[PDB]
Amino acid sequence: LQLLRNTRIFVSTVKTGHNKTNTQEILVQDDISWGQDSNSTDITVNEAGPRPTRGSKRFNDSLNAAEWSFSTYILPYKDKNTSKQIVPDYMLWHALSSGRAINLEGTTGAHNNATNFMVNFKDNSYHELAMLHIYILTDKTWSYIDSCQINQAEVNVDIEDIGRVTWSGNGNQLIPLDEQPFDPDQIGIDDETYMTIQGSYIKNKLTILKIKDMDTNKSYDIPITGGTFTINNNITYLTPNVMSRVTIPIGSFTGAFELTGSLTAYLNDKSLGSMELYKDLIKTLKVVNRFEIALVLGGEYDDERPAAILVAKQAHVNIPTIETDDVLGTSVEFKAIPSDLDAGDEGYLGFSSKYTRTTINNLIVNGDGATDAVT
Amino acid sequence: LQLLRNTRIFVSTVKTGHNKTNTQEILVQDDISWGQDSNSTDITVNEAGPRPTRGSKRFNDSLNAAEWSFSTYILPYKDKNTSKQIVPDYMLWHALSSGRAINLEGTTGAHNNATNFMVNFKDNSYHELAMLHIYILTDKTWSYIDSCQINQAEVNVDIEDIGRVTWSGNGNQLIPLDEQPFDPDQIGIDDETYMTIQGSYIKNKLTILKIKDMDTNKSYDIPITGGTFTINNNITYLTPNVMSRVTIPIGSFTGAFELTGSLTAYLNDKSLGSMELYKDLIKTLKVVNRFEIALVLGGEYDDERPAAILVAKQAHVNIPTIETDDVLGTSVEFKAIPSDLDAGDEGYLGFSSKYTRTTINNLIVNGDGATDAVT
Amino acid sequence: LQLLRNTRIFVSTVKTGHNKTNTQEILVQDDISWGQDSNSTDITVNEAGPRPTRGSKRFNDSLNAAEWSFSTYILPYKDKNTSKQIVPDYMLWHALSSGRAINLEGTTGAHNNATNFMVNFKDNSYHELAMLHIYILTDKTWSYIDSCQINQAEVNVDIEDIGRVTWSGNGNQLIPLDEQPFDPDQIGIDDETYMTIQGSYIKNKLTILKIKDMDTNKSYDIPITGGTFTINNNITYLTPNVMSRVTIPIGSFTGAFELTGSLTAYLNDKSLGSMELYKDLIKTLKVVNRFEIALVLGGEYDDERPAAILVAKQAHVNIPTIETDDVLGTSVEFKAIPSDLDAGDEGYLGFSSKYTRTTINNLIVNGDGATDAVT
Repeated sequence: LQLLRNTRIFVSTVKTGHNKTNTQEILVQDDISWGQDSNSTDITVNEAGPRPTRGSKRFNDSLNAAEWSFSTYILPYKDKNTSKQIVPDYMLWHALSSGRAINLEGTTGAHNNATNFMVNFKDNSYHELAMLHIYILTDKTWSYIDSCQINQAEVNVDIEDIGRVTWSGNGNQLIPLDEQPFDPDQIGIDDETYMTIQGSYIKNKLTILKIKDMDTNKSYDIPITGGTFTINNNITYLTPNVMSRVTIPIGSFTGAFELTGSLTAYLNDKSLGSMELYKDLIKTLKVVNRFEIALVLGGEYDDERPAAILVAKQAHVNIPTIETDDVLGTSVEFKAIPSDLDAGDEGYLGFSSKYTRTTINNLIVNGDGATDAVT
Repeated sequence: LQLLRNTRIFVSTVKTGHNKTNTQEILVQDDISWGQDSNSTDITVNEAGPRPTRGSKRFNDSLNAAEWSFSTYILPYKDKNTSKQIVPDYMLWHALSSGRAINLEGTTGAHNNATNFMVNFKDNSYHELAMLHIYILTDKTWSYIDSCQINQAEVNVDIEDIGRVTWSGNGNQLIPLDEQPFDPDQIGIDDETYMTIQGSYIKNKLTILKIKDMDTNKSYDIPITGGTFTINNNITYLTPNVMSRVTIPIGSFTGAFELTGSLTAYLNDKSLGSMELYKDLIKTLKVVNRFEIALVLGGEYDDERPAAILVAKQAHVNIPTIETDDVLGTSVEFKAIPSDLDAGDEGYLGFSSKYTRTTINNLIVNGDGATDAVT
Repeated sequence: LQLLRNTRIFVSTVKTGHNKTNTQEILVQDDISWGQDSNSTDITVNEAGPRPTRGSKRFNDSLNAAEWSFSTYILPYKDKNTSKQIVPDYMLWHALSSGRAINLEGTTGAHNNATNFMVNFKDNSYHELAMLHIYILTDKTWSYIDSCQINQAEVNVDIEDIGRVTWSGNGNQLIPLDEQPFDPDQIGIDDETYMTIQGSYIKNKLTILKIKDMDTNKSYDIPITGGTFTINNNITYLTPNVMSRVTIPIGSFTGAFELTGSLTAYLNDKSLGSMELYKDLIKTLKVVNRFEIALVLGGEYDDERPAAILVAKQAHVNIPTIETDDVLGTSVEFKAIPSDLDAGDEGYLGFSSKYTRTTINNLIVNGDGATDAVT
C-alpha cells in the first residue's frame, strides 16, 4: 500500500538533467490532489421500430488537461549558497509571474535581493508561461505531470493559521514512470535548510492592512479579521479533435491576469476606520476606484520578523457589504487593475525572512527594500 | 465596535418629519440582513499576437436594488391611544397590502377595529406600493435604506416556536447618514407597550387547519404538523443604462401577487381526515380546485386568546405528496387564486390579541368580527 | 396514524387475480419513497396600465409519471415448491431484463436452475418492459401504483453493510383502493421462507474483483475497498397535451440500456495490482477498451456460501483517478458495452444461495453454472 504521509512533490524545468539548483522539494500539506480526465462520447441508437436497438458503444475521443492542486507553506528563508532570501517554491512563483526562464537576479518576475525576495508581474505577457515539470512521489512510484504551467495561487488569511498558498496548474499529461527520475533525498530539503524553514513561519494573526485612497490621499486603519487573495492566470488548453484517435492537448495559451482578493474587517466607528471607508464608498459612486492596498502577512515591527507582504498600487474596490455577525463586519472585494493594459502594474509580492517597518515601507513605496523618502 | 444585539429597525413613511404616529420600532430578531450590490463589467483584451496584452480594467456600470430581510414577531397588542388592536409593524402590512397611505379606519389594506386588525388585498393593485423608509441602528450610526417597498412576508408555522414573519424588501439606495434622523428612545417601544407585547405571544402549537371544499361543501379536520406561508409581491427594479455614469434604480414597478403556502399533516385514516383529502385529490383530477383554507396561528378557544388568523376563500390545492417519516405525513401546497383577476380575493390576514370561536368564525365567513349566521 | 415500520410492498403482474405465484412480498428497508406530481401552469397578466391587474389563475394541465424507489435486500434462497433458488423479488429483475412475461424456466431474462438464479439481458429489446403492478401497504390503506415499469436498479458495495439493491420505476398512476386487493399475510413471506431468507444474507466484505484485459489476456488481483453498480433502462413517459383536461401518461417507450458501475481500490505496487492497471490504462491510450469485469458480491470459497455474482464480458473502463485518502486509492468507472448494438451482451447477473469456486468460474466463463474447461 501507499501512504499520503510519504508524498513528496518536486518541481523541475528540464526532463533529463536534475540537480539541486534546477529542482527542489515543495513542503506540501495534506491537500494534494492530482489526476487526469478524458472526454468520452456515448453512441446511442433511437429509431422508431417494433424492436428497438437498446445498446450504447462508448468511445474515448480526447483527453483533458491534467490538474493538480497542492497547498504548500509560505517559508521565506535565507539561502546558504548565496546570501539572498528565497522561498522553497520560488520557481512556482516565477512560472506564475514570467515566461522567461529562471532569471533570479535580473529584476524580472522572480527577483531576489540580499534583503527581499519579490515577485513582479511586469513580464507576465507570454503564452505558455514557463513550463515546469512536477514530480510526485506517491510513496515510491515517482509519477510526474508533463509541462505544468500553473493556473492559480491563493493566499488565505485565516487569521488563526500559518501562511499557506494553494497552487493549481494544468499539466499536459500525467506519466507514471517505472523508475526514479532523480535521487530524492539529496535533491529534497536538507535538515540545515529545514531549520531556517521552521524558523521562518508566518502567523497570519499579525496581518495589517494599509488601504489608501489615491484619489484623496486618505489612509485607513483597518484591523483585518480575515481575508482572501488569489492570482489567476486563466489558462485554456487547446485540444485537437481527431475522430478516430485519442488526442492530448497541445499548447496552453493564456487569459486575463486577475490579481484578486477579498478583505473582511470589523466595523469601527473611529476616525479613518472601516466604517469611514464604508461611508466613503457608499456615499461617493465612482466608475473607477484607485486604491493602494497592502497585505502584510507579518507585522510591521521595529525588528527582524518574517513576513509575506503584498501590494497593489491601483486596485478597484467593490462596494462593502455588511455581514451580520455577533460583531458587525464588512467584506470588501478588490481586483488589481493594470495601467494601460500592457505593462504589469497590478501589484507585486514581497517575501523575506527579515522585515522591518523601514523595509516594509520601502517595498510599499518602490519595488525593492532599497530606499524611501521618509520625510 | 458595533454589536448586533443593539440593532434597532425603525420603519417610517416620511423622510423629514418623525413622530410616534409616522414611525415606530420593529422588535426584530437576530436575523437581520441588509446591504447593496453593484453590477461591475470587466473589460479584457483577447488578440492573436506574439505578446498578449494580459490586463483587465474593471468598471462599475450600475447599482442594484438594496436588499433587506429582518424577521420580526407576530404581536397583536391593544393600542392605548385608540382601543383598536395593532401589531407593532402595521404599516409594513399596509405596504404589502395597499398603495394608499395609512387609511387605518377605512376598510382598506390595513384596516383596524376594536375587535380585529385585518389585512386586505382588495386595493393591492398599484405600482410602487406605499414607499416606506426604514432606519437601521447598526449600534449607533443611523444608516437607512431609501424608499423601501417590501417584496415578501413569510410566515413559518414551526409548531415549536413563536409566531414570526420574515419580511423582505427592495430599497432604492442605502444612505449612511452621519447624524441622527430622530430620537430613538421616544419613538421606539415604550415599556408599557412592551408589557402587552410580551403578553400577546403566539405559540404556534395551537394552530388548527380548516380546509373546506367549496365544490362539495366538505370540511376536513387536519392536525397540522408543520407548514409554510408566504406573500410575494414580485418587484423588479428598472435601472437606466448609462455608459459613462453609475446609475441607481428609478421606479420599482410591480408583478403578480402570490399568496402561497405549504401545509404538512400526519396521515389519519379517520373520517374527514388527511387521508380522505388525499383520496379526494388523487381520485378526482380537476383543472381548477376551489378550497377554503384557514390558518389560525392561535387556538379557537371559548376564551380571549391571541391569534393570527389567515383565510383564503378560494385557493388551488396541489396534489398531496406522501413524505415517509417514522409516521407518514402528506405535504400539500396551496396558492390562493383571485376571482376575475382584478379584485383582491386571494385572502386576508386577521391579527388581534383576543379571538374567540365566534370571532374566528366571523372573520372566516366575513371580513371582520361583526356577525355570522350560526343558526 | 400510520407508521412506516408496518409498510409492506407487494409486486404483482396481473390486476384481478392474486395468488402466491403471481405476487409475493418484498422485504423493503426503511427507504421507501413513492408519490405523484402534476404539471401546473400559472397565468399572469402583464399590461402597461395605471392600474395593473395583479392576479394569477393556476391550472393543472397534465400529470407526471408516478415515482417510487424502495431498497430491498439481495436474498437468494432455495424455493421449497421447486428446487430452484429464487430471490424474493425475481419479477423486478425479470421486468428489468425482459419484456416477455414470466418464462422462469427457459433461457430468458429471468432464467433459474437448481444451482443458480440468473438475470440475462439478451431480451431487453421491447418497449413497455413487462408492466408490473406494485401494491403498497402504508399501514392499512392498500394503495398501489398502476403499471410500474422499473427504470433503475443500483447495487452499492458499501464494504461494511449487507447487499441491498435500490429499485426505481415510473408508474402510470397512484390509486388508493380503500378496500383490500388481496389477502396480505397469506401472500407475503411465510416464516419457513423467512428462515432461509435470514440464512441467505451477503456480507459485502467478501467481494472480489476479477478485472481481466481481453486485449492482452492479463488478469488483475484488485481488492475492492468500495464501489457502485447501476442498471438504467432510460424510460421517458409520453403524456398527451390537452388544453382543457388533465391527462395521465400513456405508454412508456424505452431508452439505452446502461449497465454502469464504479470501482474503488487501494493502490498496491505489487504485480498485477491496482497500480499495474493504472499504469496500463494511463500509458496506453485506446479509443475502446475491452475488459471482462466479474464483481462477486460474495466470496469464492471451497464451500457452499451465498453470493451475488456479476459479470460484464465487454466493459469499457475509464481512466482511473487517484483519490488522496490517508491510503491512496484509485476509482475506476466502467460501462458495459454490448456487441453489435443488437444482442444483449452487456452482462448478466447470477444470484444463488450456494456458490463454490467451480460454480463461480462456470458462471464467469459461460452463462450457466454447468461446466467450464479448467485444464
